[PDB]
Amino acid sequence: ATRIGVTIYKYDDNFMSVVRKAIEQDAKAAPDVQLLMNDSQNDQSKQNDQIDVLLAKGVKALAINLVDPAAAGTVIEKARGQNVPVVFFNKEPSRKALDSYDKAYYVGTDSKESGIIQGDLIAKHWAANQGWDLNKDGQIQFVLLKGEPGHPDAEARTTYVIKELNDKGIKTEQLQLDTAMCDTAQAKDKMDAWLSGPNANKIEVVIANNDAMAMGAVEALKAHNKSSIPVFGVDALPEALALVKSGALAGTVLNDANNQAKATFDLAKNLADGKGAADGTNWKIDNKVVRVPYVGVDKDNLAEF
Ligand SMILES: *CCC(=O)c1ccc2cc(N(C)C)ccc2c1
Ligand SMILES: OC[C@H]1O[C@@H](O)[C@H](O)[C@@H](O)[C@@H]1O
Ligand SMILES: OC[C@H]1O[C@@H](O)[C@H](O)[C@@H](O)[C@@H]1O
Ligand SMILES: OC[C@H]1O[C@@H](O)[C@H](O)[C@@H](O)[C@@H]1O
Ligand SMILES: OC[C@H]1O[C@@H](O)[C@H](O)[C@@H](O)[C@@H]1O
Ligand SMILES: OC[C@H]1O[C@H](O)[C@H](O)[C@@H](O)[C@@H]1O
Ligand SMILES: [Ca+2]
Repeated sequence: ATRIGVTIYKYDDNFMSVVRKAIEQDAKAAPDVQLLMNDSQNDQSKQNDQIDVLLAKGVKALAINLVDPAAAGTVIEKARGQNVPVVFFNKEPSRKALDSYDKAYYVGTDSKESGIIQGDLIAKHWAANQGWDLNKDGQIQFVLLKGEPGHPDAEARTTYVIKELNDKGIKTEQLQLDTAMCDTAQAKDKMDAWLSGPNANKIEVVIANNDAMAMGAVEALKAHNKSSIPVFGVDALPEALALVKSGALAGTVLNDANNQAKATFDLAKNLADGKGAADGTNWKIDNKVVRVPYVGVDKDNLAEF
């Protein structure tokens, strides 16, 4: 049996909960694989100790979802000593870190694509719902719930949703912007604060870097009898799709957990086996990186998910 070690940065991150369950299903389907998977509890020091234990257990490959992307070098040094390949996933290491080890790879996404898709989606629905322009000024007055500062996905999604709207000729006015750390309850608290402050009556659209935060904003809006205010997210979590159906969420963007899990597993198993990382697959590895496309989701294409 081939042991593959996996660390998830935090098991109850909504998106990574989808990913980790999908990786488990891929490993279950492979009778010659034993998956050893750990919750790093959002602490890189815990993750580093977990990696020492996996290496002591003789894993033949590691799939590592970093707590801190800057720790890629620490992880590579541990793996290099045992000649163990590492497939990083979802939290992207630096190019220099990836280039420093011939058996380091990365599976994730092109972060800016999700911001562009989210902006193009907001533009489509704004055009179709001009009653959303509450002050009738032709500009979107928005609030934005940001992910973890410095996370590539949060930074790109925040920058490019606005750039895409503005590039399409839709002026935007930022009424509030703050992190809610990718968390539903923190986002509900932040949105409730904004609905209790002087810009409450001016908010026309809520933009969130992920669905967990969008769902918190949806809850705060319901509590203030403002469910007419549209909310946009990213991930297309199974639970978020239900709100797209009900109209509680105006739109989101599929972050393709099943294919990111599959590519992570396929590459780790090939490397454990001493094969080329993409051998026998159709994964496109570009300079040791696989990026899985995002897809915009709303009521019009909801049935396809
Ligand atoms: C977007 C998810 C993410 O990267 C992230 C990172 C760090 C944290 C930290 C906390 N606390 C210290 C409470 C909460 C959520 C996080 C999400
Ligand atoms: O669901 C898993 C999570 O449970 C929480 O109760 C712990 O505080 C986290 O460290 C852990 O990652
Ligand atoms: O903090 C991220 C996630 O943590 C989980 O424990 C909670 O159930 C989610 O509601 C939350 O979004
Ligand atoms: O100020 C009180 C408010 O705090 C927020 O954190 C909660 O999400 C709301 O439910 C609550 O009404
Ligand atoms: O229905 C959703 C679709 O709407 C289209 O207009 C957008 O261009 C797509 O990105 C999106 O997937
Ligand atoms: O690294 C974890 C993060 O990955 C992606 O950015 C997901 O969109 C987000 O939901 C998740 O919190
Ligand atoms: Ca307006």
